[PDB]
Amino acid sequence: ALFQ
Amino acid sequence: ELTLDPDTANPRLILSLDLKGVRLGERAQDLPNHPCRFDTNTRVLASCGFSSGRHHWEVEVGSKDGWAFGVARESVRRKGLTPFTPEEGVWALQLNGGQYWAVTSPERSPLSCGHLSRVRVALDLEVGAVSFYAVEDMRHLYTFRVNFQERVFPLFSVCSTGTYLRIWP
Repeated sequence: ALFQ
Repeated sequence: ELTLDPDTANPRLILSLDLKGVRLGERAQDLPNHPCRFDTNTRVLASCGFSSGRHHWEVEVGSKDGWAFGVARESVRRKGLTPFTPEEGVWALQLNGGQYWAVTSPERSPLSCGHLSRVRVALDLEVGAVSFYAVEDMRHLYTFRVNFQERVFPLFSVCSTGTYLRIWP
């Protein structure tokens, strides 16, 4: 999710 | 119709031959450095952006976690890890943790909308809004009200294997  | 723009895409993403579909691949492709390429966040834009008028498209969505889509202002930051937030110029829905979210900030807004298969995006640059509807009954999912002040591009992100997004007209 951090890299969305 | 809209197509995904390969030179924007994070090199881990895989774009379909017809440039309508995107998923996350197994490793980073060896692609040219381009200042417009998202080098860390798993994003890709369409090749066409909009500065006026009203525009619709549809996005078929996977049932498994890991996608987000909507619109981004052209000036969205491409290099390094950046927040996925309205302040950074992204206005999106997301499927994560088995829940659908409107990506508001500082806290996301959980949507009690039921299962989604395909979503219609309605961008209105005249009034300043982007809205999302589930196509089976056109129920309203979320609207961001934004005074857009630059060109706005369709935005797609896939940060996990096993899911996908696909553009339809």
